[PDB]
Amino acid sequence: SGYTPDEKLRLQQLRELRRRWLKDQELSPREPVLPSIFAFTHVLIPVWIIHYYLKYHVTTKPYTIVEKKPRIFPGDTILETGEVIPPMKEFPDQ
Amino acid sequence: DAPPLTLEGIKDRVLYVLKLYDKIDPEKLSVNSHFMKDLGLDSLDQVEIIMAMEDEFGFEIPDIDAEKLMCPQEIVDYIADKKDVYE
Amino acid sequence: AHIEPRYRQFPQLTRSQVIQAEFFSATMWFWILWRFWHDSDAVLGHFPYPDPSQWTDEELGIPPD
Amino acid sequence: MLKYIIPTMMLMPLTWLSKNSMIWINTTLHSLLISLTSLLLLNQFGDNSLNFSLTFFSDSLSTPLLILTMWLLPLMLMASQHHLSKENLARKKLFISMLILLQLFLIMTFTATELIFFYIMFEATLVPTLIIITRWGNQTERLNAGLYFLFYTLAGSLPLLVALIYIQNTMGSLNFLILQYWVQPMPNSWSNTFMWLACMMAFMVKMPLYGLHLWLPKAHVEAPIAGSMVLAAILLKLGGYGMMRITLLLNPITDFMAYPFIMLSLWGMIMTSSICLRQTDLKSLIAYSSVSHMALVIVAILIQTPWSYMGATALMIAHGLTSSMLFCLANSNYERVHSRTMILARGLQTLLPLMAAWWLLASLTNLALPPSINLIGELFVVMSTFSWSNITIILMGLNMVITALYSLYMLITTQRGKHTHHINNILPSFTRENALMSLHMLPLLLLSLNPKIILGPLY
Amino acid sequence: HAFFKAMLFMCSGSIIHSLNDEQDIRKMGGLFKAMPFTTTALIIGSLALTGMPFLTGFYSKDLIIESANTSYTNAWALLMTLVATSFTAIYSTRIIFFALLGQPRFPTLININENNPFLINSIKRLLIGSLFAGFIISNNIPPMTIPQMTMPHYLKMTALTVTIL
Amino acid sequence: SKMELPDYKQWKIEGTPLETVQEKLAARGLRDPWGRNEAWRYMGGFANNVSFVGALLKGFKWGFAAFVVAVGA
Amino acid sequence: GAHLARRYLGDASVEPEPLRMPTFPPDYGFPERKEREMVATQQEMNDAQLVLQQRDYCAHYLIRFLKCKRDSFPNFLACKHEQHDWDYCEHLDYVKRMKEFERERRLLQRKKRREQREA
Amino acid sequence: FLPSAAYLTHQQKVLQLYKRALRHLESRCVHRDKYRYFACLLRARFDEHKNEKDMVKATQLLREAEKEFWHGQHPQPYIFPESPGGTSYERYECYKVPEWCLDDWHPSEKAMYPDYFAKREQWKKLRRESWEREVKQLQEETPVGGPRTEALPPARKQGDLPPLWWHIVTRPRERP
Amino acid sequence: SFPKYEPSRLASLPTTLDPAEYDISSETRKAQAERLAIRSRLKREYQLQYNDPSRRGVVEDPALIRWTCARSANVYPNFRPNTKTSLLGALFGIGPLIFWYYVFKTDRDRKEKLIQEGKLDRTFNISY
Repeated sequence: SGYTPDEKLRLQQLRELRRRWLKDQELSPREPVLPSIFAFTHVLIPVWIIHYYLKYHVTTKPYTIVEKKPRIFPGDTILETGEVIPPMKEFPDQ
Repeated sequence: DAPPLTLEGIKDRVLYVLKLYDKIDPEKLSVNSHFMKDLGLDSLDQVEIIMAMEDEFGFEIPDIDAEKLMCPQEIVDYIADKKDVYE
Repeated sequence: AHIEPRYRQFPQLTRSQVIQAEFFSATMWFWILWRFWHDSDAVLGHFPYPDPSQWTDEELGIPPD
Repeated sequence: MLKYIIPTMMLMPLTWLSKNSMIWINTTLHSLLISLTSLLLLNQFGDNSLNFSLTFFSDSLSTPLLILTMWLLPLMLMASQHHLSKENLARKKLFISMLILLQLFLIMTFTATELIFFYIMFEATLVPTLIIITRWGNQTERLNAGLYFLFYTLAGSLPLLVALIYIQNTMGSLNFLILQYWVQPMPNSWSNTFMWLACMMAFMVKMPLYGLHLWLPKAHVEAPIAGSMVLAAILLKLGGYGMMRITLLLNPITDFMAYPFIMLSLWGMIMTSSICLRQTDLKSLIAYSSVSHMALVIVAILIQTPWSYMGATALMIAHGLTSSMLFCLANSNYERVHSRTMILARGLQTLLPLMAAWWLLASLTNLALPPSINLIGELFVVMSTFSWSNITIILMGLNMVITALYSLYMLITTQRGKHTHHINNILPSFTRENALMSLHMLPLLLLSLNPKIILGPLY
Repeated sequence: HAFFKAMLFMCSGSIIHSLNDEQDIRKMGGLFKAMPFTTTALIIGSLALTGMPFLTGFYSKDLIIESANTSYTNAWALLMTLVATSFTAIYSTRIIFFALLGQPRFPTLININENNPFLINSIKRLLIGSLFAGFIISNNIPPMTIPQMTMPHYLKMTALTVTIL
Repeated sequence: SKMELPDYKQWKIEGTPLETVQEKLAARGLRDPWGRNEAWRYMGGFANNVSFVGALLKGFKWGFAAFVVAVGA
Repeated sequence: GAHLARRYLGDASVEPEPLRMPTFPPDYGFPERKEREMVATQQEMNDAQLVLQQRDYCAHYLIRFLKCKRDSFPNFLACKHEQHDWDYCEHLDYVKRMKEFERERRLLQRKKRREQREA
Repeated sequence: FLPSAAYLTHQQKVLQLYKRALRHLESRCVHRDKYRYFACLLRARFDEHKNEKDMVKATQLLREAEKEFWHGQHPQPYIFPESPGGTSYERYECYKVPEWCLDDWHPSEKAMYPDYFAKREQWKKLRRESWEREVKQLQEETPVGGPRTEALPPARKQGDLPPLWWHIVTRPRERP
Repeated sequence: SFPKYEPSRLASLPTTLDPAEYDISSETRKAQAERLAIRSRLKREYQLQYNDPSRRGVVEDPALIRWTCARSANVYPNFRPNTKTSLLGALFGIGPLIFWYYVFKTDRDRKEKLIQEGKLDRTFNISY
């Protein structure tokens, strides 16, 4: 139980044609085919354009970008005009 | 992922792992010598041999093709058809 | 240059990859030790978790009879 | 507007008095210059519509659809070769001039003040389309398709004429403004029920709704590409346009008498998206996609929210563009392999390689791509119908799931997995095909940028 | 979790591409000392799983089970999270034992190769982010909740107890 | 090219799980397994492959000392 | 715990059911003891942008920690002992809540069993 | 259900059951040597009654063997990564372009690759040279009116290639 | 040693435990012989019309065409409206439609009654 000689022979001639086809498929004719600027652009030019975009046009838009305020303390004064807050009271029972 | 394959290297590997399996003889074990007709070992251990080649080379061979290997040269034929082992 | 595949044998290595591997295992274990000893003692209870609150009857007050 | 009508008249003898192998460039160039002058229309502002030459006026219900017609004409004029290049000179010129006359009656329909003028130009839109599909259908049931087509559209749209004449001689004239500014609310006796049911039933035929829908898919799949695109996009969105106009009367009864069409429309939407999940014949899926979208449009017009009307006109324009394009891709695949079935032409990722980009882009615009105009329309329809009732959103979302499912099935079955490797006649894709892909998917993305042009007059 | 499993998948798929598309647990047996950079990587991932005390993997899972254990929960949910912590310990132990610390089952003609500057850069910098950067994150978070921090016995020890068992 | 192929008469089983399992199978009464295909799996650069705790032991062999250095520092 | 086990296994009486905690009246086992300092200065509390469910007791310690954590940011492990003190104060706050629950528990226990024994 | 034979014999069926049970015991059993032990135990079970020729008792044992296989099979069998269902299973079927094409190129891009297209021209001439007479006569002379098999005979007669070889010789590399 | 593996509408019965592949009769092997003859002749004409170098179009598969004409438009002849066909038709068409009609009348009447109360939560409900 195995091969029959027709299958053996037909197999062999297909082995030979597969040989020649695949060996033809590897071409090398010794000529197969024949016919910080980055940091500058990517951290200055969109930066320049967007900061040109973020003062003028977008601040002429009135309810544009809004900050959430820094959180003052009783031991803080204010940079803006300069006016102080009385400090936090007695500590005890620690 | 770069395995290189060639004819006589894989003929060496098939012949080597048939030589390593014990209950055959290493004396009369030709490149084209049969399995059932001359070595005399039966069908079941022949399919264990086919299991060894599958477990070595990383692809199952089917039961439609498992009937008809019968000698190491035809095994190298079918594996070279599988991986397209020519230049 | 580069390595070669060998057959049924243990393949050789460069010393660089094994010194980086041992170096990174050592930096892990050194981190977990210096983080465990020098500061905390973190997995423990961090506080004397007390008993039931005082175990004192009528301190906090129970005025039935 | 009359400066937009009269060069379409003069464009008709162009093809007649141009010699052979010279007609093509002339018709293309001149209809594109008409498309520029068409886009020059957009003067509309604020308070009123722009009304002149007393028969004519433009809303923003009419401006974007009119620009859609006067831009979809030259695209189609280019689109319909390679299947009649080998036909004769006489039938070639007759085909082209028939399309031009079809455009003329379309624009006459879209700028109709008087609704009798609207109905005349409505069936004038009908009559050449039959001749186109029946003479160049290139299949064997096209005859029966045209016959079903004309009898459905006429016999539905016939008593609409009688109802409009009754309006004409019980109230006064049929200027749309004097239909407005004068409309008395009509009570709920039975004659008012029949009059509403007459007008709405005529346009239910035209859209179609679910119960009258086999009108369409035979007429789509047995038509040339020109008749198929004009049919789908311009005719169904014309039916929607006409309903948006005529719904301004009979307001205080359509709440009472417009329930059951909502139920028929939604259940037909789910059944239509399910029937286009399992068919063969790739051409038919886009027809049933069109029926799904138009059922959603009908829900949008039966509810009466400005959100609903803005979503309605956006859904109209977007699906006109999308379904017209995807018809053109179906025609390109059928001219590659003369099959019309689906599963024969598998593969096609490898070969025709950047055809895959346009299948992807068209199918995602069908998917409701997340900034697309299709998504904007479907979203505002879903919002308005949720305000109509809090329970309708199951059918809407189930529509969304099945719509995505058949879109993806069309993508990964026709054009995914394996070339069937017994084919060997498919060429690389021509430049004309990629030109038509570009001419479809530039205006949809430009409208995706700034869409506030094309939303409804309830802005 | 993001740093964690990015590092783990990248290491494992590196091993897969190194060993011939097999990707399965069987026929993948012996890999420790087959260069141990990736085996170091994989076991650092699997010890950052379940939160060895106290590392990048500690903070998230252990503060989760603490704050979940000390709240008005559902009395089935906390038990489920506890048992699944035990289960994630045991399959992470299984992936260690079968992948890296077994007697070698994998087919011959072996092409174990990791002389790559790219992959040692990537694995290098992700274990860097998986040893320190969890503490860099967790240290100076803006505290946007109220910590419980007063646990009984066998409720802060329960994390390490469950992972060890 | 070539492979140079470390050949037979070298495996020679001796690896204690395969030897003891051939003992157990001999006590069963077959005495004929496959055999020596896996001596490369059980000897060489393998074979006192580490047990489970050892890869987690692999820290302190160069880490306890640096810890004591940072303690004394 | 075991109180949870008793509340689900034994009687449902002696464990007071939670989140309805004051059932016994106040100043009843107190008599004349309440100060409740609360020196967070509510105006400065609301002018600070602390979250709801953080406007709590010991919040002055939190304000101290936010002051030092703002003022010394790239110092990576400077601010320890203030947040440690806030932890300790909230530990005492949890202790006070535990004292409340067990006060209510022992009141319910001893009161209701004295009452339902002699009645 | 197979090309040459109309059906599979019983010895073939017993053999396929053997290979399936052995494969699933591989998938069941880690560490590979206790696998080797259990595999020889299984081979012993097939040695227990190997030398009997009661064909009806043989197929009785085969039915009980199918039952005992299905009782203890493994859920996810360890299948190789080129098998059906495997991890790849024609992974690069993406990159498998057929070879009837490649000739719908442009003559500039054809002139970029001279020698392969010259040798392809002589391949195509080899195809059209001996397509009609030898191949068609061997397929309309030596088969019966009903062919009754599918293995085609080689061109043992005189000369050129065995019949109908184009899409079988010219299949791609399976790893490009 | 097994519960003998009942099939279902989905759990297909594999070729091992049929047990119809055991009591092989004469017409079984005759059927397999003729079935191989059919597959042989079809692959023979396929490989003849598949390896032709003069072949330009598709191989023009008749059975797919036949099935397309079957599933598409040969549904309607033949058809007679029977008891089964008509009853299943009036169920699958009118049933869910009248169901959705009832649920929409329910929700709309609830909404109209609740806003006729005066207490709808229209605190601000602008985009209607």
